[PDB]
Amino acid sequence: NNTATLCLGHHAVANGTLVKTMSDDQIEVTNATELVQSISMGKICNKSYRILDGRNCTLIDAMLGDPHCDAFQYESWDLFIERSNAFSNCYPYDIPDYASLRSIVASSGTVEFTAEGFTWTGVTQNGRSGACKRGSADSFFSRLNWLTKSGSSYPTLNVTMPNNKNFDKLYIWGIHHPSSNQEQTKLYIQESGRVTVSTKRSQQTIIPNIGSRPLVRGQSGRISIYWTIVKPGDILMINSNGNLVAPRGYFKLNTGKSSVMRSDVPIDICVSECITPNGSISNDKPFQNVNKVTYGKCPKYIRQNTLKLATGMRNVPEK
Amino acid sequence: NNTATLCLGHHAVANGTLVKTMSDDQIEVTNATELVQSISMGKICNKSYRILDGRNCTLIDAMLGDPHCDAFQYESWDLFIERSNAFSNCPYDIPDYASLRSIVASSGTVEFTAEGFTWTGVTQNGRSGACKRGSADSFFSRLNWLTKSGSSYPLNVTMPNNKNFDKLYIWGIHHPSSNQEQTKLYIQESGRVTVSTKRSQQTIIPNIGSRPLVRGQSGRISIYWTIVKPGDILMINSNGNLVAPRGYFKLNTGKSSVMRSDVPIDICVSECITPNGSISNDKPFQNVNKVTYGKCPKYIRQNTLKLATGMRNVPEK
Amino acid sequence: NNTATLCLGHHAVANGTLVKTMSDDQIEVTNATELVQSISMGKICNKSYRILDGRNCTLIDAMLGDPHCDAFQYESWDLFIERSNAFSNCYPYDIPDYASLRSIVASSGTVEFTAEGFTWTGVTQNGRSGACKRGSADSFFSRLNWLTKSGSSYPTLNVTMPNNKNDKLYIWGIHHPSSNQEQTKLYIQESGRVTVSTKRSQQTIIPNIGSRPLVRGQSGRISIYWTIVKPGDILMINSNGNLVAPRGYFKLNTGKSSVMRSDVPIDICVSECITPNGSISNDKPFQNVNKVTYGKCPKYIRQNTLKLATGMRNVPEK
Amino acid sequence: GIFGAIAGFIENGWEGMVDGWYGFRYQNSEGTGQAADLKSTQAAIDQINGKLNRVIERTNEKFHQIEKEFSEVEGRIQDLEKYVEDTKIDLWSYNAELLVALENQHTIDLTDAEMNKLFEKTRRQLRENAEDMGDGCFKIYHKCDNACIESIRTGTYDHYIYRDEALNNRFQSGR
Amino acid sequence: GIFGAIAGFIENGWEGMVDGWYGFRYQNSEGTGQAADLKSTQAAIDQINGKLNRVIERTNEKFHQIEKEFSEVEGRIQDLEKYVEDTKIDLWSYNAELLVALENQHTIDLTDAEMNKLFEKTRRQLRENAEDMGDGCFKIYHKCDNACIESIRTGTYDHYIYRDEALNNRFQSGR
Amino acid sequence: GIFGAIAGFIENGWEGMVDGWYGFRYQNSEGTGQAADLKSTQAAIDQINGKLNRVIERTNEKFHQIEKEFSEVEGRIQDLEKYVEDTKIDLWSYNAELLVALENQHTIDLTDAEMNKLFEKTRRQLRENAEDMGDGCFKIYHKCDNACIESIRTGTYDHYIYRDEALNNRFQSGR
Ligand SMILES: *[C@@H]1O[C@H](CO)[C@@H](O[C@@H]2O[C@H](CO)[C@@H](O[C@@H]3O[C@H](CO[C@H]4O[C@H](CO)[C@@H](O)[C@H](O)[C@@H]4O)[C@@H](O)[C@H](O[C@H]4O[C@H](CO)[C@@H](O)[C@H](O)[C@@H]4O)[C@@H]3O)[C@H](O)[C@H]2NC(C)=O)[C@H](O)[C@H]1NC(C)=O
Ligand SMILES: *[C@@H]1O[C@H](CO)[C@@H](O[C@@H]2O[C@H](CO)[C@@H](O[C@@H]3O[C@H](CO[C@H]4O[C@H](CO)[C@@H](O)[C@H](O)[C@@H]4O)[C@@H](O)[C@H](O[C@H]4O[C@H](CO)[C@@H](O)[C@H](O)[C@@H]4O)[C@@H]3O)[C@H](O)[C@H]2NC(C)=O)[C@H](O)[C@H]1NC(C)=O
Ligand SMILES: *[C@@H]1O[C@H](CO)[C@@H](O[C@@H]2O[C@H](CO)[C@@H](O[C@@H]3O[C@H](CO[C@H]4O[C@H](CO)[C@@H](O)[C@H](O)[C@@H]4O)[C@@H](O)[C@H](O[C@H]4O[C@H](CO)[C@@H](O)[C@H](O)[C@@H]4O)[C@@H]3O)[C@H](O)[C@H]2NC(C)=O)[C@H](O)[C@H]1NC(C)=O
Ligand SMILES: CC(=O)N[C@@H]1[C@@H](O)[C@H](O[C@@H]2O[C@H](CO)[C@H](O)[C@H](O[C@]3(C(=O)O)C[C@H](O)[C@@H](NC(C)=O)[C@H]([C@H](O)[C@H](O)CO)O3)[C@H]2O)[C@@H](CO)O[C@H]1O
Ligand SMILES: CC(=O)N[C@@H]1[C@@H](O)[C@H](O[C@@H]2O[C@H](CO)[C@H](O)[C@H](O[C@]3(C(=O)O)C[C@H](O)[C@@H](NC(C)=O)[C@H]([C@H](O)[C@H](O)CO)O3)[C@H]2O)[C@@H](CO)O[C@H]1O
Ligand SMILES: CC(=O)N[C@@H]1[C@@H](O)[C@H](O[C@@H]2O[C@H](CO)[C@H](O)[C@H](O[C@]3(C(=O)O)C[C@H](O)[C@@H](NC(C)=O)[C@H]([C@H](O)[C@H](O)CO)O3)[C@H]2O)[C@@H](CO)O[C@H]1O
Ligand SMILES: *[C@@H]1O[C@H](CO)[C@@H](O[C@@H]2O[C@H](CO)[C@@H](O[C@@H]3O[C@H](CO)[C@@H](O)[C@H](O)[C@@H]3O)[C@H](O)[C@H]2NC(C)=O)[C@H](O)[C@H]1NC(C)=O
Ligand SMILES: *[C@H]1O[C@H](CO)[C@@H](O[C@@H]2O[C@H](CO)[C@@H](O[C@@H]3O[C@H](CO)[C@@H](O)[C@H](O)[C@@H]3O)[C@H](O)[C@H]2NC(C)=O)[C@H](O)[C@H]1NC(C)=O
Ligand SMILES: *[C@@H]1O[C@H](CO)[C@@H](O[C@@H]2O[C@H](CO)[C@@H](O)[C@H](O)[C@H]2NC(C)=O)[C@H](O)[C@H]1NC(C)=O
Ligand SMILES: *[C@@H]1O[C@H](CO)[C@@H](O[C@@H]2O[C@H](CO)[C@@H](O)[C@H](O)[C@H]2NC(C)=O)[C@H](O)[C@H]1NC(C)=O
Ligand SMILES: *[C@@H]1O[C@H](CO)[C@@H](O[C@@H]2O[C@H](CO)[C@@H](O)[C@H](O)[C@H]2NC(C)=O)[C@H](O)[C@H]1NC(C)=O
Ligand SMILES: *[C@@H]1O[C@H](CO)[C@@H](O[C@@H]2O[C@H](CO)[C@@H](O)[C@H](O)[C@H]2NC(C)=O)[C@H](O)[C@H]1NC(C)=O
Ligand SMILES: *[C@@H]1O[C@H](CO)[C@@H](O)[C@H](O)[C@H]1NC(C)=O
Ligand SMILES: *[C@@H]1O[C@H](CO)[C@@H](O)[C@H](O)[C@H]1NC(C)=O
Repeated sequence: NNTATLCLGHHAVANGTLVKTMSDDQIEVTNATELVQSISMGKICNKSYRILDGRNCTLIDAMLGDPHCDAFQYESWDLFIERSNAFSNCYPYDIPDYASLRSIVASSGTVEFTAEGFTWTGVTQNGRSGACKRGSADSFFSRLNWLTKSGSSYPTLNVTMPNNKNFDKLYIWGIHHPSSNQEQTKLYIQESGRVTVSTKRSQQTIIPNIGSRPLVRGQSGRISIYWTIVKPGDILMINSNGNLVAPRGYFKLNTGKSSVMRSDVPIDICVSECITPNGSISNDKPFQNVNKVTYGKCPKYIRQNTLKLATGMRNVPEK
Repeated sequence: NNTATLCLGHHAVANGTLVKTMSDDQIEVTNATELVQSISMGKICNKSYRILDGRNCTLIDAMLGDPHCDAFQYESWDLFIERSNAFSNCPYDIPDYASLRSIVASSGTVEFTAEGFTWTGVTQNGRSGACKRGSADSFFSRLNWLTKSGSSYPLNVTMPNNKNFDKLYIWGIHHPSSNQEQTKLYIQESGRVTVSTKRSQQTIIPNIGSRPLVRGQSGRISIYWTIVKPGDILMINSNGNLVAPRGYFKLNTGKSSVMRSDVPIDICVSECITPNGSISNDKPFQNVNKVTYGKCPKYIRQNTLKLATGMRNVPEK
Repeated sequence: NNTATLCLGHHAVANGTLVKTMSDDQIEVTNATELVQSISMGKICNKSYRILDGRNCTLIDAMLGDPHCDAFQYESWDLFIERSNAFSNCYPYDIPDYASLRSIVASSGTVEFTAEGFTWTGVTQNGRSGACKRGSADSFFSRLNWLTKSGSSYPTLNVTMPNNKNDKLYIWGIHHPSSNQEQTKLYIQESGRVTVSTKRSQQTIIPNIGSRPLVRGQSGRISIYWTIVKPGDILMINSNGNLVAPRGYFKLNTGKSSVMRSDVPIDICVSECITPNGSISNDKPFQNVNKVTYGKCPKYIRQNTLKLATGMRNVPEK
Repeated sequence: GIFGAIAGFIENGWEGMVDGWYGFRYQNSEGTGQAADLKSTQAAIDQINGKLNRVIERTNEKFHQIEKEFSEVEGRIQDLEKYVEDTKIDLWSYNAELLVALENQHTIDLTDAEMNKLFEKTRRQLRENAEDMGDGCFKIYHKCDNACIESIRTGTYDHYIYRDEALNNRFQSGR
Repeated sequence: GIFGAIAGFIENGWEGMVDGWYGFRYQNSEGTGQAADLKSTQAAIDQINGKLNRVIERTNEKFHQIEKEFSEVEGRIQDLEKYVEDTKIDLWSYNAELLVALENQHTIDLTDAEMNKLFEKTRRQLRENAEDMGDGCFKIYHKCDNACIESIRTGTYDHYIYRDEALNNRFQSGR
Repeated sequence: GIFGAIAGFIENGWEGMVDGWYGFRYQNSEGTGQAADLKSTQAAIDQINGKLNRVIERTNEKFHQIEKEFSEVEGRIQDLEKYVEDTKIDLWSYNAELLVALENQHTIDLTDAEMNKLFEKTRRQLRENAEDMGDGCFKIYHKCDNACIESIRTGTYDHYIYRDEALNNRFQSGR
């Protein structure tokens, strides 16, 4: 013609997608992306972080030196996986404030043990039990030393151990609760024992309590476990006139990125930087709805399963 | 005319209201709505949720079996209302009282199941003038005060958990006032209580000594609990001072809680409860109280927030 | 001409500044302001709030009455500064739940003490130690009264003390001796006990005999416990040995008071916010100096810089 | 606001418009008249309705929580319980304040936008046959009866039909 | 959106433009044609790329934390542990909901703005030589071949060159 | 910006304008001149001032809280205290980031808006008598002295007085 028409416009697609704005509950855009990670990998990836399968062993069992946990003696981890099936198989015990010790040890990322030359004069050492079998014979926790009367004497034990290193030492010890007054006088001389574990700045005294408990693995007696952190320059002192379950050395505390997690999911050769009880997940999204329990470089856990971020204009097709 | 005029415009109102934007501290719009609930109903509504007025009774007293709390014996709740007038009337302490209270509050019941504990060689049902039931000396209904029978006090009693749920066992130890009283009530000069399961244990030693008179008594009883898991067994060992359990409480997982308030219960319906009473539900935020139960608005500091629900209001010169 | 040309425009500045929006990572505007305080004042300002320099003393020691802390005897504070080179110089002790009592005292905001006429019949008072020197002579915590056998007796102490005021905090303890020989020598009975009670609560502590590492030449230890007596209630103390007795009470205040750990000096200036690094300016909404703050403080955040645009986009010539 | 229609080139609102939020007044060969525009009114109302529900999930049931009032001095644990609750309340307080500012800014801008859109819509139909008076008003250079006004606000107006009449009236002048 | 271009005066999108996000279609003395505008397209993409990275800093390494699942019931401490975690999750969940509503609103508005910006740019070039058909289309009152149209797209079009021709074609009419 | 004025159809800023934020430059029979527009300048600044006080309340007074630094390893309670602070700092860190981006966006957008509004205000006054050049400049088709330009800047310019003169000058042409 003698004229011309020039039209302006924009693109559109066939596979539109609905998003949420401030103006509209649902509106069609050309493209959008998912902001919430919903699927896990079904497995835990062991590249990126040092992952340790606890298998039949809890973390505490592993550090105490329960016979069926022997393989863990020299183990270290970024993340320790505890399984439901885990069981204890040594002398029956309890730890007052069990969760804290589990937490402290978990953070330290190791159960490596350093033996020390303690002198226990006038007593017999290495007490064993049928409730704790190492392969064939009666045994006991490998990191503890059950002390009993030698001859017909249990002298008041007064032992010392100085911390001349530049790190904190963690000492694990315990006390034995016998089942009867007859048992209390047979293994130790005195009718009533006690253990006082002290430093220059702290102290704990535990009194044993005689009496029958439910039979566990043959025995009705019990041991209660306690801990002590000795600072560099300080000095561990143990005082006991009976019932002491002595330490054989110390654990080195480490300021680290280590932790512990409960999961029944398999461990596999794989790469991911984020771990949940359901398995490893992807990092690429800002949010996830898999699990509130996470370890590593993880997206933020939120209630919602899907969130769509628009990456294009409104999609307006032919009418 | 040979031409025409057409003007565009928008509406205005006479009853304009001021709101806050990102651009202005105060600007007039045609309409706004309150987003913060600040008015309470002044009462706790009996409907929607199951409300238990504690009246003269604390939750703890009601589960222990303090005589003046007998009416609560069989009660359950969604929310238990503790009044500030509430008093004890049976003298005890509970280490970690707040926890036990929490555990019971959450469980939502003080319904008790009696079990056949056998206590050979001791006399049962210890009573006290500090704890009157009706007219005569009595004691917490859920606890059993054991003493010397004849001239001796032997105790090694078991009770398995064959059920498919956790059992909560409330027990105690008696702290006498003088060495003279210890031996008179329980031959041994020094007693103990060892309550254990396959997985845990607690031993308590009675502390002898004079305390201030409460309801004519200088002695005390300290209270403790033990949870027994399905398949596990409860064991109680003692050579004196034991305040024995009479059975167990069933641990529930529910919506149940407890709340302190002096506001009256009334015939009414709401879905959210505060110590100030029930509050309306329609608003996102609320300034009545940080303590809430039910389907509640979020508690915030500010008492008023105005959401614009219309355009800028521009009246004439 | 016979025509005119009228052009519209906006201003621009020579040196503009970069900010972030929702649209751009970096965009030049005419003017912006910092929203994160990252610089501190290097010292703690003595003004606005009331600052008490702890010097050689921990709060706990200032309240127990450690001899080298006698200067704190009548003191109150808005903020108590604990220095890292503070030390104890009295009898070796431990407080189970040290952290909580430190918090309680700190919040009350005073170590001011009120003497009460406790009668201790049959025992000798004012027990002293070489571990706790008052300048020159053997001494003991001023707020604590160490009781021992008189002549050849230690009768079961049964003392009372009503609270007729409209909460008193009592500090007391038990002494753990080093040997059995020492235990009997000081408090006849071979086994001691301290029962501190009221109408609503009670505590009993049994002493534990044994050697402990020498501290200022002593192997015994004191353990310190506290009790809160309500108005109308009554403190009772029963003991047949080993009691480290209270001398009176501390008044408990609901206060704006706290305690802070810092080694930064105290100086003459004015500020309304204190951190371990010293005082900070107040004018910004956020801050990156320290998560530990006291007073009128900007919210602590991870980022060290945030720029709020206060002008239009800056569009320079060509 | 940003478009400068409301409290801008349109000098004020009409108190006598109760049919809708946006609309028309006109003077022609049949007198004066008023009519609301419903699409604009609805366009805005649909964005204001349930505005808050697009951001805040329907309030949720909470039951046993923590203790928030205390009648005893305790130390460590109570400090923590108080701090946790204080932390929470301040964050939600921030949220509530920010949300209200955002949404209100949105409301003001979108309502101003609707007015401006309607103006442009009306303008684009009139083409050369009319003149923006700057008042939010249009000078229409041809006889336009009520049906012809209806033609404009229904969007069925044909400018070609009136173009020659419009040119004649427009270019009457010049000296 | 707020500018009323996309799904406004521009009737719909062109599914047959795979070339870019915005552009032109035309009929002239050489037939019909289509071309994309790369500056507009790029301006939109640049604002939409890395959009979330401007607000939420890249995911952070976190190690040992608190326990969030429990076997035994414990009371006070466990109450607190749950409340802390419950509080954190409700607040992040709110941040996420708000952020998506916010960024999406921004994305609709800026893409709508780029369409309007390109129309306006083209309108300001053509001056008196063209007519806004209300369609998103321009009636150009002169012979404009492909080179002439490209000059509009490049922004090198000189309206003076065509003014005289445009005035003739435009004012052919009057009754 | 979304209006395409600043760094859009207006090519660049004026460093030599120090009296205000938005304004005018002109050429006429009395030479060239510059003047600020104070009403536009004020409208921008009023929105920018106190911007932050609308969202963030005056800094909170806080006293005794929780311990945030630890010398000993304790396990469970320390884990909790640490986690709570971690959670708080991260949520505020997010708030701060979002707020800065949100408000900066608002600033860029409202300053751009004011430039456009002043342009539009001026265009509507000039009616048929002027020509939008796309430079952000108007070509006025009549003799317009400093008193005449002044009248545009105040908003008293009567276009009917120059209309005839403007039609003569404009329509001088035709092929
Ligand atoms: C205080 O009260 C408690 C609770 O009643 C008593 O503890 C019980 O003591 C009895 C007697 O010793 C225990 O009974 C014994 O259990 C042993 C282990 O058996 C368990 O495992 C097997 C499977 O291998 C199951 O069949 C069984 O149910 C148990 O779970 C057995 O070694 C014993 O059986 C053997 O003994 C007889 C002779 O006695 C031999 O001929 C055989 O070799 C036979 O196999 C016996 O059954 C009981 O387990 C304890 N219960 C609890 C809960 O601890 C305390 O003894 C009591 N204390 C006092 C009075 O001081
Ligand atoms: C260690 O030290 C404490 C403190 O001194 C002793 O405990 C006190 O013991 C005395 C008696 O031994 C108690 O006094 C008795 O208790 C009642 C006091 O009640 C108060 O409140 C009531 C309200 O109901 C008021 O009416 C009253 O005025 C009091 O303020 C009295 O009712 C008792 O009177 C009865 O007993 C007397 C004989 O004593 C009879 O003749 C009367 O008829 C009457 O029935 C009496 O006064 C005192 O309350 C105890 N105080 C506390 C705090 O416990 C310990 O005994 C002591 N322990 C030792 C040495 O081992
Ligand atoms: C249980 O076991 C512990 C540990 O063995 C015993 O406690 C130790 O007891 C000894 C002797 O009583 C203490 O002796 C002290 O050590 C001195 C060494 O020099 C210095 O040591 C430290 C560190 O450098 C300094 O801080 C301190 O001031 C000393 O100056 C000795 O020299 C001292 O004892 C005396 O010896 C000299 C002769 O060599 C005499 O001339 C002096 O009179 C002097 O007093 C000094 O007091 C040792 O410190 C204790 N160790 C700890 C860790 O406390 C318990 O006695 C034991 N308990 C029992 C068996 O019940
Ligand atoms: C059916 C019957 O009457 N059988 C008895 C049987 O009781 C007894 O076995 C011993 O019983 C005592 C209880 O008084 C202990 O249970 C012994 O347990 C062992 C163990 O753990 O296996 C032996 C072990 O050498 C002991 N170790 C040490 C360091 O002392 C421990 C230890 O004392 C306890 O665990 C402390 O609680 O106990 C158990 O052998 C047999 C043989 O004596 O005699 C039958 O008549
Ligand atoms: C003024 C005067 O002379 N009064 C005495 C009066 O003390 C005494 O009453 C008895 O006093 C003893 C103290 O030795 C107890 O307080 C007794 O109290 C009861 C109680 O609590 O009611 C009686 C009850 O039967 C007891 N129950 C059991 C299971 O033993 C308890 C119990 O022993 C304590 O509570 C343990 O702490 O004590 C009270 O009867 C009377 C009667 O002897 O003589 C007056 O002359
Ligand atoms: C060479 C030599 O060994 N000479 C001894 C010398 O050891 C001894 O000194 C005393 O040793 C005992 C140990 O049983 C105490 O440690 C004494 O310490 C004091 C102290 O300074 O703290 C003395 C003080 O007067 C005591 N105060 C009270 C109220 O009893 C305390 C207190 O009893 C203990 O701390 C309790 O744990 O102990 C210390 O003097 C002297 C004793 O005269 O004898 C030499 O022959
Ligand atoms: C619409 O946009 C989405 C994204 O919002 C597009 O899908 C995604 O595209 C991204 C970026 O192009 C892909 O990321 C990839 O990252 C890896 C690095 O690990 C790199 O190697 C690849 O080259 C790529 O950049 C991502 O795979 C993809 N995501 C999904 C879930 O498919 C989508 O293609 C767009 N569609 C259209 C029609 O534009
Ligand atoms: C502008 O101000 C308010 C808020 O925008 C308007 O009042 C509210 O309008 C809602 C509409 O959703 C009404 O809700 C009603 O609820 C009842 C049940 O209680 C139901 O029967 C109705 O069908 C309706 O859904 C309600 O009247 C009211 N809500 C309030 C006050 O909280 C008001 O109408 C507006 N004013 C003007 C002049 O437009
Ligand atoms: C963990 O313990 C279980 C059960 O004690 C082990 O399973 C046993 O495997 C051995 C063969 O080596 C046999 O004694 C039995 O056939 C199995 N017992 C049962 C009950 O299944 C298992 O091997 C252990 N797992 C690890 C990783 O050491
Ligand atoms: C709760 O306790 C109150 C106060 O102790 C009881 O009210 C008293 O009731 C008696 C009747 O036995 C009246 O003679 C008194 O006048 C009341 N005392 C006071 C101080 O007012 C009330 O019985 C208890 N509540 C319930 C629900 O049983
Ligand atoms: C750029 O902006 C800053 C911050 O708004 C200006 O400094 C402020 O100026 C106001 C206006 O009088 C003062 O009241 C404040 O004291 C200042 N604010 C702060 C936070 O200190 C600054 O003057 C501006 N700079 C330029 C070059 O225009
Ligand atoms: C804090 O303790 C230090 C060291 O214990 C005290 O410094 C000593 O003071 C005396 C005089 O009072 C001097 O003779 C010493 O030389 C100082 N010793 C050292 C190592 O410097 C100091 O007095 C105490 N601080 C306060 C404020 O009392
Ligand atoms: C939409 O369809 C195209 C063409 O088949 C495809 O490449 C693209 O990935 C789809 N968009 C999605 C999956 O978001
Ligand atoms: C006047 O104002 C309010 C807006 O706040 C409106 O809801 C109401 O309907 C109006 N008229 C009244 C209350 O009569």
